Amino acid sequence: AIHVKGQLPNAHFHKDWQRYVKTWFNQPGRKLRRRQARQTKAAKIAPRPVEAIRPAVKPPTIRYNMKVRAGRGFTLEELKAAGVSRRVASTIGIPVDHRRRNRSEESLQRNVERIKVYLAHLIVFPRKAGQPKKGDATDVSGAEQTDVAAVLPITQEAVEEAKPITEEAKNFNAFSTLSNERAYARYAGARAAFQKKRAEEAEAKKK
Amino acid sequence: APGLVVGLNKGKTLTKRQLPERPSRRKGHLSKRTAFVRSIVREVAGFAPYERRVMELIRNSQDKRARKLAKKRLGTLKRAKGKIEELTSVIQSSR
Amino acid sequence: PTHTSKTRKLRGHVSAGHGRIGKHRKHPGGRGKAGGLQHLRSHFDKYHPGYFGKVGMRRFHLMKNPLWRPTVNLDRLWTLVPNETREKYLGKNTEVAPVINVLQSGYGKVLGKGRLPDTPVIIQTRYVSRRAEEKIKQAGGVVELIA
RNA sequence: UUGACCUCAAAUCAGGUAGGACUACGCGCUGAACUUAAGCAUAUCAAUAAGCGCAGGAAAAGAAAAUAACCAUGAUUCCCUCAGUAACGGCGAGUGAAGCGGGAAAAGCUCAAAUUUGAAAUCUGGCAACAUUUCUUUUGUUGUCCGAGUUGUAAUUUCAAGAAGCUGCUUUGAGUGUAGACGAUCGGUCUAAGUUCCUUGGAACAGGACGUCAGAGAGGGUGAGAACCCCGUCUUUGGUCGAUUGGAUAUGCCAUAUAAAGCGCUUUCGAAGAGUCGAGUUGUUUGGGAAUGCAGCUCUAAAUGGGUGGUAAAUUUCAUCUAA
RNA sequence: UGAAAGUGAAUGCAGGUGGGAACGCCCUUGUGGCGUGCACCAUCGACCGACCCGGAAUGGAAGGGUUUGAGU
RNA sequence: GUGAAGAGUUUCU
Ligand SMILES: [Mg+2]
Ligand SMILES: [Mg+2]
Ligand SMILES: [Mg+2]
Ligand SMILES: [Mg+2]
Ligand SMILES: [Mg+2]
Ligand SMILES: [Mg+2]
Ligand SMILES: [Mg+2]
Ligand SMILES: [Mg+2]
Ligand SMILES: [Mg+2]
Ligand SMILES: [Mg+2]
Ligand SMILES: [Mg+2]
Ligand SMILES: [Mg+2]
Repeated sequence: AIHVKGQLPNAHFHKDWQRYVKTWFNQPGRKLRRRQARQTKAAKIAPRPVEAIRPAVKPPTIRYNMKVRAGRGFTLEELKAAGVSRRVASTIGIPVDHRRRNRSEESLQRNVERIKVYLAHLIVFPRKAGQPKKGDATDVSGAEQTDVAAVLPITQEAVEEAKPITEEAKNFNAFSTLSNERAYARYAGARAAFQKKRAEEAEAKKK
Repeated sequence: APGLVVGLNKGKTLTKRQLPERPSRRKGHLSKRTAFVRSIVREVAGFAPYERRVMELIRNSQDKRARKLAKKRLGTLKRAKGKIEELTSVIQSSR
Repeated sequence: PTHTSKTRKLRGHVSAGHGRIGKHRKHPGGRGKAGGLQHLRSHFDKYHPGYFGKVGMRRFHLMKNPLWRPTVNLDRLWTLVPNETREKYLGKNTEVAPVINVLQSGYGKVLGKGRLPDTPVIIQTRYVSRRAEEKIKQAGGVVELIA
C-alpha cells in the first residue's frame, strides 16, 4: 500500500500491455533500408533532384507565425504570376497546391521568387533527343543531380540590428496601450449594444 | 489594424490582396435551369401534408401556430422560418 | 547488476527480509492507491493534502498555442544579443540604439525583474509588464510592440 | 391467326464464376467473466478472450462538408512531440484524446448531374482471317454478322473548375543491332601458401627446428589446438540468356505528324449526389462534458443553401469547408 | 500566482538582527579580545500574485491590511 | 387507405 515519499502512482498498466509491446531492435535495420531506398530512387530519377522544390509558408498560430518553413505546393496564383501553367508545373517538378491561397502580397512575392530562381537554374531536356524546342535547353551536357536546398534554401526572416530612437517611440506608452487595447476589445459588444439604446430609444422623442 | 496582439484589428500588418474566386463557394446559388425544373416538379408533385397544414395556419393568420408546427415538423426553427416564408410566397402567389 | 543486489545477501536468511510474523503476502492493504479516504487517510491527509475533490472551472478543448507566452526578465535582455553587438553599444554613445527582438529569442512577454545598464535599447516584444517598461524608459530605451 | 414489346421460366444450352484452406500482420460484426475498486451494483478488466463474416502482400486510410483564429495551414499513413495534458470518472478505483511543431514518404485523380442530335460517335458475343507469347499453354487486331444500348453506351467538363461563343498564338510515336550496363546467372574458375625434419603419441592436427602465403589468420572437415592436407575464406574478369529506345549522336533509320493542346481580351453563364442532411428519442460507444461516433424508430429539409467552428437556446455577424 | 479574466518580482551593499566556517589584526599565555563575515538556522522588513479594504464608459495608478501562495 | 351521418377554419364518435 501507499506509504513511501513521492508522487502518488499513476501507472497505466491494467490492460494486457505485454501483448502489445513494441521494441526497436530493427531501428538500425530500418535506417539502412530507408537510406538504400533513397539511393535506389536517386539513381532512378537522375539527373532530376531527389526532392521537389517547395514553397515557403508561415506556420499558423502565434507560437510559430514568426518562423518560415517548407509548404506543400505553390498556389495557382503563384504559378500564374511566375508564368508556369499548372499542367506543366508537375512535369518539371513543381508541386501545385490548389488549397493554399495568397492572403498577402508578401507570401505571393516570396514564392514567385522561389519559382523564378528554380526556372533559371532548371535544364529541361527536349522530348526528342537532339531536337531542342521552346522552353528547353541546348547545353544539357553539364546536367547532374543537385540538391534544391543548395540552390533555394528556406530562409528565416532577418532583423534590424540597430536604429535611431525617435521622439515618437520615447513618448509611446507600451503598457497603457496594451491595457487600453484589451479593454476596448473587451467592451466592444457592450458599446455596440449601448449605441442601439442611445439612438433607438430616443426615436420616440420625435413623435 | 494597430499591429499589436490585442485589440480589435490585432495582428501583423501586411499588404492585403484580393483572394481569387473559389467556385466551390458558389454552392447554394440558384441556377435558372434548376429553378425552372423545381417549378415544374412543384406543379407535378403537390404539397406535403404538413406543408398544407402549415399553409392553412398561415391563411388563418395563426402565425405562431404555423411556426410551432413547421419547427416541430422540420426540426430547427431556422428551417421553419425559411419554410414559412416560402409557403407565404406561395399563398400570396395564388392571390 | 544482480551481483551487487541485496537479494544475493539474503540467500540463507529464510524470510528474505520480510519478517516471520507479518510476511510478504499479496496486497494486504489493497491495490494501487485505493483507500485514500478510508484506511489510507492518515497518509493522504499528511503527504498529499488537496487530493480529493474539485476546484475551479472546466475548459473544454484547451489548445495551448494561443496561450504561448514564455517570459524573460530585464536582467537577461542584454544576454539575448550577440557578443559583438554588446561590445559595440553597451556602455558607448551611439546615434543608433540596438534592437532586441525578444520574440525571435522565443519570448512573448518582457518582465521587470532585475536592472538594466544605462544605454539606450529598443525592446520589441508582444507584451511587457508595467515595471519592465518603466525601467527600460529610465535607461533611455523604448518598448515597441509587435505581433 | 401471327408478329412486336414487357415480364417471367426451362435446358447436361455457349462461355464463365463462387465456395475450401492459410489468419503473424489487416477490415468488420458479436461479445464475456475472472480481475481492480481492499465489500459491491455504475466503473474497471475491455470497445479485451471466446464466437461469426471478409482480404492482401501488405491491408485499411486518402486528395477536406480538414485545421485554425495565424503574417495563417493544406489528401492519407507512420514516428517524436503535444501529454499522463484538455477531458471523463460511486470526480472513487481508475481512465484519457486532438490542432500546431519536427521527421519518414510524398501524387494525384475518376464519376453523376449538359442536346453528339447534320447522324450511338460506345460496348459484348459468334464466325473468319491475321498477328502475338514466360507460353503450340499467353495476349490482341481487323472484317463480318448478331446481341447490348436512347428507361442512354461514347466524347468535352468535375467546382482546383469548367462549357459555349469574341479575339491572337507554337506544333509529334515506333521496329534493327553496337558501346556504355544490368536481372537470372556460369563450361565457374586466373584466383595462395609445408603435408620436410626431430620428440610424444594408436593417430600429429601437439611441442621443437626450418620455411611459405596472406586483398585469404571467417568457419567447417581430416585418427588430439591445422592460414599453408581438404572444402572454403579473400580478390578480380571473361562465356550466355532475358528486360534491351531504361539511358547515348541511343546513331543507322521507322514515318510517326496535318490536326489536337498552351496561354489571351470580352461576355452570358456555370447542371454539382434526399428517407439523405438535420431534429427528437432509445440503445451503445467515446477523453467528448445539456450526445464523440454508430444503430433502431418518429419527424423530415434547403438553395448563397448546407456542414463545421468541443456549454443547451434565440438572433446577428465572421471564418472555413462543400456531405449524402 | 489565481477558479479565471489576468497581473507578474531591488527603498537599501539585493536590506537589518543573532549565532557562525575560513582569514586578518591585537594582546599576552586563557575557553583569548577586535574586524570582516561563507553555509545553515531563527528572526524584523522589502518586493510579485491572490484576497480583504478605504478610494480621491473604461484602466487601476498612489495609499493600506490582522491575512494568503508549492513565490522574489 | 376509401366513403357516409352526427360535435360544440378544423379532427372526435
Ligand atoms: Mg516465512
Ligand atoms: Mg498480526
Ligand atoms: Mg472487489
Ligand atoms: Mg480483495
Ligand atoms: Mg466478492
Ligand atoms: Mg478473437
Ligand atoms: Mg494470397
Ligand atoms: Mg487498398
Ligand atoms: Mg475535391
Ligand atoms: Mg476504456
Ligand atoms: Mg458532392
Ligand atoms: Mg456491442
